[PDB]
Amino acid sequence: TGRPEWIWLALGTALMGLGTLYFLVKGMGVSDPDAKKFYAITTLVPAIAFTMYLSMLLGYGLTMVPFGGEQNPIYWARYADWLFTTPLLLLDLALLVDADQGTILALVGADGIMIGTGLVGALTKVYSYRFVWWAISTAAMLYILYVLFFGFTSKAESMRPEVASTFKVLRNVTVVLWSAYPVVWLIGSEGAGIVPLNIETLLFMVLDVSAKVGFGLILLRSR
Amino acid sequence: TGRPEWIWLALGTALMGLGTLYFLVKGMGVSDPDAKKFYAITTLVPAIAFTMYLSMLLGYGLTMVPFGGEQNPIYWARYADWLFTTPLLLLDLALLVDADQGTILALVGADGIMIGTGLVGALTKVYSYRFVWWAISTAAMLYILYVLFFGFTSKAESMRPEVASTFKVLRNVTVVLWSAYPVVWLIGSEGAGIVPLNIETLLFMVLDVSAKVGFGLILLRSR
Amino acid sequence: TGRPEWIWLALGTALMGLGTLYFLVKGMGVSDPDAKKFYAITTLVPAIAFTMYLSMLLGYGLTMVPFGGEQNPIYWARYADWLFTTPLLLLDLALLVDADQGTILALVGADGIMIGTGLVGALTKVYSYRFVWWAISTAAMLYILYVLFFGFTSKAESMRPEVASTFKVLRNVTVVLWSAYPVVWLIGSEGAGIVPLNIETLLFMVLDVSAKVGFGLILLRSR
Ligand SMILES: *C\C=C(C)/C=C/C=C(C)/C=C/C1=C(C)CCCC1(C)C
Ligand SMILES: *C\C=C(C)/C=C/C=C(C)/C=C/C1=C(C)CCCC1(C)C
Ligand SMILES: *C\C=C(C)/C=C/C=C(C)/C=C/C1=C(C)CCCC1(C)C
Repeated sequence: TGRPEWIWLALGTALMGLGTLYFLVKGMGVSDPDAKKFYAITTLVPAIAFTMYLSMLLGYGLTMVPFGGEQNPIYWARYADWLFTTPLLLLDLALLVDADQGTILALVGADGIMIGTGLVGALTKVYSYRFVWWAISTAAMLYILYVLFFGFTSKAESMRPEVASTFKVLRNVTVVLWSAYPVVWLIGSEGAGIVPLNIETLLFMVLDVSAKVGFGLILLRSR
Repeated sequence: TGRPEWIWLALGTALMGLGTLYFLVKGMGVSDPDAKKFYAITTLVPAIAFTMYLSMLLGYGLTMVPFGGEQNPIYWARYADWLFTTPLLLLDLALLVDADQGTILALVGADGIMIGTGLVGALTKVYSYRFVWWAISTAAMLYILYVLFFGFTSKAESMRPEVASTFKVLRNVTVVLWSAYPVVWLIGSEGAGIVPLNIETLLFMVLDVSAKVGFGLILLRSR
Repeated sequence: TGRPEWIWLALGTALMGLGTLYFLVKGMGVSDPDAKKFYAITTLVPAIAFTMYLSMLLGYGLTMVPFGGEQNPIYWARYADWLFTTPLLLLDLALLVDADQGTILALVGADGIMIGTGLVGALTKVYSYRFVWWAISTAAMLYILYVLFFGFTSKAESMRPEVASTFKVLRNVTVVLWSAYPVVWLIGSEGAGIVPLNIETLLFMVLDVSAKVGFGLILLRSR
């Protein structure tokens, strides 16, 4: 209880836990091979996120990266959580639109480079290079959202306004969800430094819960 | 030859090596696409295990984790071996019972969290938190064995006592094999500390050889 | 600009970048599910390689491994690049010859052990053990080239001299490409030490560009 952001990591850990159990209880009784997959993926996302947030809460997923003449603490576990949960989420969207394996491998591969370079930008001691990796990381994000924005609209083509409105909203939500992360990274203590550490943890905690748990609800509430 | 457990790591490395060659020689001459898979998986398990045990034998896979006011050495390579070989083993069992991709992804994902959290519990400097990760790690193990225990019995249903007895034994063996690991971790120098380090290495060495090599024999001795 | 090999890492980074864009621009307009895969794999190889070479260029992928009584710098990012790009390349060759999943899993699994043990040999402080891991790493390479040499010739069997000559050349090129790496490692500052560091970076830079970018051209120039 020495860090001023322990409350957020606690709420995050708890929310990730409750979300996991909900998906676990509701996931029992499914024998359809295709429905079981959507329940296995959406349930592992918060399961991984819960364990990652417990490490930060216990201070295990925190390190000191001396950049800018200061010992700015960097929660490396956050990127680990995104590394294992962002591809799983892309799989729920891929199977939804029924994209070919080529489209999937490109999205996953681009996601790894996005998170990969993103972590380097956070572990760099030179302040100028930190944003270099940020530019490449973000560039990989645009590609993911580009294919998603294109792959989603093509699924709701033809003529079905009632059903077409469903895929159009899920598309927009995804674009704004992924886009919020690089913005919080730029203004937080890991980029520019306008937002202090405690408020930074709050922003990412809201985005993770909204994605790992929140988005998992809207996705599995579809037939 | 300064550590009192170098003999066990030596025997382990040797046994993993002999097991690999046996599977490699016996694996030649297989053209059946489905039979080649069972030979590729069962052969990589000891191949990985052999390299992991050579690192501990040479002192490369050993670190000092100061917990409990002592510099207890922790063989991190052990978890690395389990991390890459436990999912492969689950694949031999999955293809055997012919489980759907949903069941497989849930088992693999739960296995990563099991080994993942398990390693954190071994790299924690706070004695109280070490067992917290142990509880979560074990909880992930129960899920794997739950689905296995359920998925295996369903394969030997209908009426075939002669063939049904085969799947019932492999099931029991797997339950007792995976269950032994968390017990050795709890009593060893990484948990409570009732068993010294040298005896701990012996227990895990017997379990690994029995699994990576021993279990690989019984599995490939089936038509 | 303090290291005498910054020029090579710069050229490498630039070449990896140009190669990526070329594959990215030329990869647009492909709707064939099978053709998109070959474009997704061949494009991620240089994309990963570009990011890995930018880390070494910026000094992020470099560490000091005290072996032989000297602080020999070891570019660990090189192995990371090979770790994520060598399996992707094997996939382009697998889908080309249309190998069964068993053959693929064995090649990929053997490739991980090859790069895995290879990195240990480069991070070992004992000069004698460095070559031990080199022997195992190379041994895993021979297996990959053995299956490749066997799997490639079988694709050009029957009677088609015009088309058969195509697969026979790609085979030979691959054998000589993979074989060059362990040779440069043995003579460089990471093994024997006959070749200085700056010349070592040049050799690997030529081999990586030839593989990640160069070989990617010849592979995608086939119908
Ligand atoms: C937790 C769930 C999701 C979908 C998280 C997504 C996060 C990102 C796309 C973050 C990307 C980053 C960028 C673009 C640049 C700085 C490093 C980040 C990882 C924050
Ligand atoms: C080597 C082959 C197998 C099947 C090994 C399995 C090992 C485990 C399931 C170990 C699990 C652990 C638990 C439950 C808690 C402490 C950390 C361990 C990894 C030892
Ligand atoms: C970058 C593209 C390719 C195909 C690179 C391949 C590299 C190897 C097969 C290197 C193998 C090694 C060996 C055999 C021994 C020392 C460690 C190395 C990784 C250099």
